[PDB]
Amino acid sequence: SRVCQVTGKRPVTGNNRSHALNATKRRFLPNLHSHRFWVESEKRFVTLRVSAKGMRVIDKKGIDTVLAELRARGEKY
Amino acid sequence: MQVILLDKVANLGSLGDQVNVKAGYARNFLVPQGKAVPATKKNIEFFEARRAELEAKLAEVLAAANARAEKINALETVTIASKAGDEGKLFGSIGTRDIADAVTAAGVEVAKSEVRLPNGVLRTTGEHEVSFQVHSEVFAKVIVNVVAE
Amino acid sequence: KVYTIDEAARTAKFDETVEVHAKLGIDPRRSDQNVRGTVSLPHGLGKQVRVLAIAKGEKIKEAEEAGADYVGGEEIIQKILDGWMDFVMGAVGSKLGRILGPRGLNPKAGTVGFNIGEIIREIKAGRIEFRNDKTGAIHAPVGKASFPPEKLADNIRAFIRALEAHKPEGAKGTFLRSVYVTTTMGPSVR
Amino acid sequence: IKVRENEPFDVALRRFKRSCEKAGVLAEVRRREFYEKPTTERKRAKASAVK
Amino acid sequence: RKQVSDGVAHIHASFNNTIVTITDRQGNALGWATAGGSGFRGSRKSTPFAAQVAAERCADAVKEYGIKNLEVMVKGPGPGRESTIRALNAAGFRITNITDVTPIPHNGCRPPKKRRV
RNA sequence: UUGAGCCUUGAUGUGUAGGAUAGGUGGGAGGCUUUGAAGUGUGGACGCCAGUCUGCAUGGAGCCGACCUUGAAAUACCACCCUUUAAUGUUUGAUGUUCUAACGUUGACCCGUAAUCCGGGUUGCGGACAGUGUCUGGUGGGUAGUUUGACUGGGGCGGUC
RNA sequence: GUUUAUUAAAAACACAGCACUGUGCAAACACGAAAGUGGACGUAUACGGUGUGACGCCUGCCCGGUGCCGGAAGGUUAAU
Ligand SMILES: [Mg+2]
Ligand SMILES: [Mg+2]
Ligand SMILES: [Mg+2]
Ligand SMILES: [Mg+2]
Ligand SMILES: [Mg+2]
Ligand SMILES: [Mg+2]
Ligand SMILES: [Mg+2]
Ligand SMILES: [Mg+2]
Ligand SMILES: [Mg+2]
Repeated sequence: SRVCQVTGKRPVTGNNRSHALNATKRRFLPNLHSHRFWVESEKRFVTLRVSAKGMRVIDKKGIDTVLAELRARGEKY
Repeated sequence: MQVILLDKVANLGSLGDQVNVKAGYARNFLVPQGKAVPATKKNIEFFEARRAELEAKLAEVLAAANARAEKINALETVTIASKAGDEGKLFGSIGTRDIADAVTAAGVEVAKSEVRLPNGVLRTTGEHEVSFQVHSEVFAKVIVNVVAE
Repeated sequence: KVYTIDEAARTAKFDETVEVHAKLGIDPRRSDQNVRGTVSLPHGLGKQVRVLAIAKGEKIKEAEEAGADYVGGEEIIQKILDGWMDFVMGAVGSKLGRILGPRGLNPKAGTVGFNIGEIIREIKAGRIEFRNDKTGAIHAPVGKASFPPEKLADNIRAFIRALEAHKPEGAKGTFLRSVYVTTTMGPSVR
Repeated sequence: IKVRENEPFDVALRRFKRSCEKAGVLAEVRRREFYEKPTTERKRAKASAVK
Repeated sequence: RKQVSDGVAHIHASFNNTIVTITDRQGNALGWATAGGSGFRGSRKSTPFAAQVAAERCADAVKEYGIKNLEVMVKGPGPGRESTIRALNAAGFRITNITDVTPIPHNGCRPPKKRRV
């Protein structure tokens, strides 16, 4: 499901407001991209379905820290 | 990101600098093939401990792989008991493990392959000279005197 | 430099020829390029001008001793008006017009001083100092400044000559100082 | 066709071209295609060349 | 720019007009001028005079590589055919060998029909 | 590598009475060239082939000014520059060159596995394109919600408000 | 041949034939927020769309309008 494994980001509903101001139900998907991250500490690639915000979080926190969070909530990878 | 490097790294790196690189390059190439690493601050001081140690300390220790030769010119003369044929011309002859082993065996402790006797010292008798090696740039001269006893 | 290098005049005869050509803005909307009644500049300069006036046969006994030399009489208005070879400049204000002897077919003459009480009164200075500099092609400014007998002393024509920046139009940028002549060229900023 | 003249003379000397191509086969090949009409042209071109 | 000194004169000579191009020994174009482009248009440009001035404007345009001697290759019938290689001698060029290159089909295409004038 | 800004550096002007292919005002009655010139001879070259500029060079030592005219006077010298053009950069991309490592594979292979899915792995071809997210201009009866007045000798047409 | 099961069987629909137009294959097109499918285990002598309607003899003139295709110099023009 269009869901980022790092942050939880998933689609959200809002409106399209026309110029006349007509609302219309729409969605806002996240910027998901499945990506192979090299985990040195496991001599293995782990590919994640992440949002770019996700990448940014992996870059800062550190993959080993992020993978741990998933492991913590029994999220599989 | 910032990221601090590991190996030399081409048109940007150094060996342990704090450059700044496009994340596409850091993830996907550098850090994976451990040529650099996230500048997580935690790290940037992991490197400040590494900015005092090996450098400031173990180069005034090569100021000891150097001041070994402050005791190369303060004696400046070992004698070898090697005699003389038919006119004060060595009945013996002295090389490197002769001029490093007859150097070590006193208060002048050198590593046997740290004694450069040009095709010389030993060939004939009397005074000669040699090139004593402890550092790559700082060696030092002495005087050798093959004594015909 | 930051201000002006007046040591940058450093083989004619004298470098009085170092003209003040500070850029102005274009004509976006409506604007003009006007020079006041002889811009004097807070430097005496030392210029003994020749100021030809349209005065009368009365002011030839004091309207000739205040930074000038002579004055054109009442009989010499059209008694010397038949020769392109035989014939700042002045023109008294109020209800006095100059089109019956200075408007036919091509020079620069307009302001000098309008006086009915005194031809040369105690304090009325500003004439025997500098000239004017009106519109030419795509800009104006064209004048002169300082000499070879100056230094950072004739650089008062930089904080009181580039300060002659008047109201611009809209979508324009008047600011670019540039002096020197009969030797080299250049200037810094404004 | 080709003249590779040598040393002392600047005059053309190319009398060659009126002995081969040029209008010879250039006015010829130029226009209409002819056909069975050259048979009639070359017939009169021989009733001449008898005398 | 550049320098060659050993060149080739190419002249296209067709009843309607003639054009001159001077090129190097490989056939890389150096300079060109044309009877119709030197002025004169119509019956005007269809003359050997026009072709003359055309080897001229051309010489003042190819001397811009310092040419000293050049071969001549003539194509077509038409005025200016040879009147234009006279202009090239005089304008101060050495002139090596002359040639005719006007193409001669061994009877290929059917040439146009008409000309009931 | 190339389209635009912007900053220095060089060009060039056939309205008429004329010593003559006057750019506008401004300094402006001596600068200049032996820091080796005028004018011949070509070179690259702009172009209404009218002619000009110049690095090189043969060269070897003076030209000028209100001069009277012209609505405006000097190739006497210098400027901020306009007509339009040209050459390096600074910067911004954009177009164009390669790489591989992200990413694509609806090529081949290995394993899980007696499996035309899938995952992992190897290899080949691609490759920072493609594609997707957010934002944005265009397109959009395909779909949607609606509007499309009243008076009137019925309504409509005409007319009217 | 088909059709208005139940007031219309027809000249209406289809038809072989013809033409135009799209499609290089992960085809176009189509069902699908997607994955997965059909097209097709086909590959331009194939597949989709559109009009015409065996066959004979033939199918002229008009590109202003609307539609479609191509074009880029200038003009105008979004977020930024
Ligand atoms: Mg519809
Ligand atoms: Mg509708
Ligand atoms: Mg009604
Ligand atoms: Mg039937
Ligand atoms: Mg029925
Ligand atoms: Mg029923
Ligand atoms: Mg029935
Ligand atoms: Mg079909
Ligand atoms: Mg029909």
